[PDB]
Amino acid sequence: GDSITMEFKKDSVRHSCSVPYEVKFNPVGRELYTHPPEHGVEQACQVYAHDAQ
Amino acid sequence: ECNIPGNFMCSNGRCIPGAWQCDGLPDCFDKSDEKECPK
Amino acid sequence: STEELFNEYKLTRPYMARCIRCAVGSCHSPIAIEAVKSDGHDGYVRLQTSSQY
Amino acid sequence: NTQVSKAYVMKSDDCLADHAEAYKAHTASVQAFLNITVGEHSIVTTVYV
Ligand SMILES: *[C@@H]1O[C@H](CO)[C@@H](O)[C@H](O)[C@H]1NC(C)=O
Ligand SMILES: [Ca+2]
Repeated sequence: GDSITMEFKKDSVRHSCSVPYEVKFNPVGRELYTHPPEHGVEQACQVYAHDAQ
Repeated sequence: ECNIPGNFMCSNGRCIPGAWQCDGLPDCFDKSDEKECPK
Repeated sequence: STEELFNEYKLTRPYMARCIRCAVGSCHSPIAIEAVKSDGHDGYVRLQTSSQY
Repeated sequence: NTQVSKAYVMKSDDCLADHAEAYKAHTASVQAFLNITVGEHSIVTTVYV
């Protein structure tokens, strides 16, 4: 997408905020996909760990 | 493997946040993240 | 009324299948879509899911 | 451990209505519809060429 919008419901009218930032993730490998396939081969990549460590 | 590292492997092989390991919620859906949890 | 509405549903039962992404990673969920057809000219989609309703 | 995978190709369920038909044609004949009036005799004639 072209921008990121975040929102949550308060005890009243819902609040939202949009900030301009270029979001464009490079597909892993020499094949340009939009979503990961059901099946494929395992290749090395660099990703954000969710671990709080 | 999964989002290395932190992904505690469940009994069914699903990956959960390591902050949800032993947090009192059934995130694996088989209770394996909440079993054997140390005190 | 008629077996088309009575349906073989009584014999079948919904089932589960693997999705590529279930939000945070893959999972064996009944929502899994087996196939999608897009031959209609009016823009309607015919999705075949692993569950029944 | 052994995991056997099997797959095959089958016609789509939509093919019955949405399909192309390949024909071969030759030796064409022409059929014409002439309005012929001969001496105040108006008729509608369907006749080949
Ligand atoms: C010729 O054909 C048209 C319609 O096919 C008809 O209305 C008309 O009366 C005909 N004319 C003569 C002279 O037969
Ligand atoms: Ca948990």
